[PDB]
Amino acid sequence: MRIPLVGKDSIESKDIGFTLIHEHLRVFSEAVRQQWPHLYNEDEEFRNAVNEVKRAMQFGVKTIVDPTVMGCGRDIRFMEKVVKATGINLVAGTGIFIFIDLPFYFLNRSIDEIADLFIHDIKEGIQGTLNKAGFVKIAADEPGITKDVEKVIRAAAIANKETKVPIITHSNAHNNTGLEQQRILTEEGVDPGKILIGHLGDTDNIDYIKKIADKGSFIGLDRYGLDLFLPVDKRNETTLRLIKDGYSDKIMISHDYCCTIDVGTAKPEYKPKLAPRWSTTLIFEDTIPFLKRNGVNEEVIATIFKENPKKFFS
Amino acid sequence: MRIPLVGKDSIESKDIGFTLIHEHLRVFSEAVRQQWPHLYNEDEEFRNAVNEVKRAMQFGVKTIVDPTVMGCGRDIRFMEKVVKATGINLVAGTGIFIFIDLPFYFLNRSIDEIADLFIHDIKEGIQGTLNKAGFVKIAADEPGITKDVEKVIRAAAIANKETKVPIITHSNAHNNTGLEQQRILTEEGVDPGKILIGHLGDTDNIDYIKKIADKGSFIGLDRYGLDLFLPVDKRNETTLRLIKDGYSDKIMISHDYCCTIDVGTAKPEYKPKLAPRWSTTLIFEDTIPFLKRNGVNEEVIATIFKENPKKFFS
Ligand SMILES: [Co+2]
Ligand SMILES: [Co+2]
Ligand SMILES: [Fe+3]
Ligand SMILES: [Fe+3]
Repeated sequence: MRIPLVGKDSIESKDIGFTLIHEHLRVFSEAVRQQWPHLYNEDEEFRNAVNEVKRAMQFGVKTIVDPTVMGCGRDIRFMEKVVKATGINLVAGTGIFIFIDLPFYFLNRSIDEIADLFIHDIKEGIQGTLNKAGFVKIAADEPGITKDVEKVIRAAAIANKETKVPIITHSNAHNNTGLEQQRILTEEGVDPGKILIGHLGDTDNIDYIKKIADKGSFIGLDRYGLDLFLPVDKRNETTLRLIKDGYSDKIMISHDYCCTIDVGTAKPEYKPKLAPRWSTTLIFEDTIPFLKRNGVNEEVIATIFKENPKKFFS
Repeated sequence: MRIPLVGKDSIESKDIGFTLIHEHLRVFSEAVRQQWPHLYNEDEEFRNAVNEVKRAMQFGVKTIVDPTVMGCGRDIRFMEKVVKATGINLVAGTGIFIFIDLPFYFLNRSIDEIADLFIHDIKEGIQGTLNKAGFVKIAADEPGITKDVEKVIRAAAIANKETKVPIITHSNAHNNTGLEQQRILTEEGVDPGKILIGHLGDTDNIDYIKKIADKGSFIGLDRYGLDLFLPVDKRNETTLRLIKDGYSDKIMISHDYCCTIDVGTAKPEYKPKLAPRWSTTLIFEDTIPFLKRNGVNEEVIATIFKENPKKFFS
């Protein structure tokens, strides 16, 4: 019994089953929600997330990994409410989601102070609860590896060395931050097989994607349906190409869907053009039927959505 | 009764009395307190706040203006507990305190949606209470007038137009950021006499200070006791030189004291050499006696601590 579950007992990795490795029940800015509660609706958010999870379960999904952490509104109590309503296996995480600078709390604070916050969440529990974190989540985007972004990466390595949970990342697919996160994490002694470099499905540069996978880490083909980053047809033929070239040992697939997100870019006005078919079940409606009538047999699908998450968490 | 107060009925500006224009009951990072509650202690914070305010009332302070807003952990229920335990007149505000970028919630959101939040706090109330904001707080520091900093400035100008509350600023004394804020706000139509340009007391360069005051705005000599910005001795010389030259009608004086502050810079082991005598009552022991034994009579003292707060809030 290694992997902690929100609102359930920890399970052994052989029981994870068909997993969606990267999906968000709810996303918000902590400071904004605290200071202006009138902009949010708890009841509409709960019922949206319940409705999305149940439909993914009708397609056979057993476990959702939810990498919502500090900076994006991680609420451990909301999550265990959604678990009770649906019965999904739900893995929560710890970490810090920043692109530039840490919050003011962290001025004059060591990398060890930050890693201790991740270890508290893993070993004791999240937000005063006994639900424990099952991975660490870190991020870098267009601003590159800044000094505080580097501090967070090095803090994740300390927490993994001490607890053995794996690491999921957010990177920008067109600026090498994915390769850099992998380089810093492995220089500091993390097993590359415990790193999922994220948002690599945002590019059709097969060479860049393959260079990360050849250094031993999982590649996140994890934003199916966010057309503004890359359209579905283009992601599909990249997934096909990687599978034909033999890379199914490192492929993980998901949607990065947010059953609610408070960001202004994700208004319903903009949905028709930026992300029309985006949801937690799009891969069942499109990608997997696309792969199979393109010669990919069901043993490969099992590897990607079951065997690979099992190894990540083993 | 144009000034609203926390936990009390509003008062006419002529009844504000002896005022400390810039002090903080509590400062923390919204995301950190939300994600790691084990780092904070609500009972100790409450007690530290009650004791400092009681001490300021001992010396005759009637009114405290607390410019804690989003980004610095404003909590109106906490402020109203302190009020009921002490009897102080406490003015809370609205605003956004950032140095670089806004939280992700604001991406693809206009200046008008930002002004709308300030106005909600002024006209309807704060955090779901009927305590209303009496001014708008904005900040800029070392990174200068960035894109998102400029947005918040203009948003504060629009809230001023609709509601007439004044504007307090945080600036860096060696950046010209204080001069930029005054230029931008006055270009969008704000009465220069409703603007307090903050943290000018951190410098001894009197030509820059007189520059902002000459163009009609109050000047904040508001960090008495934070020696790392400037020792008390130099602050007294600058304050006297300004009064001796007729700028008493523009001077406001305070400490920027934080009864509790969570940033690592302010941890207690740093206090002996960063801010030894920092408190809400340092000016009663040092600064006010200094001024009186150098030719400043009680009418000028009353101008700075009673007449100027009154005119600012009129
Ligand atoms: Co991401
Ligand atoms: Co300030
Ligand atoms: Fe995500
Ligand atoms: Fe302040």
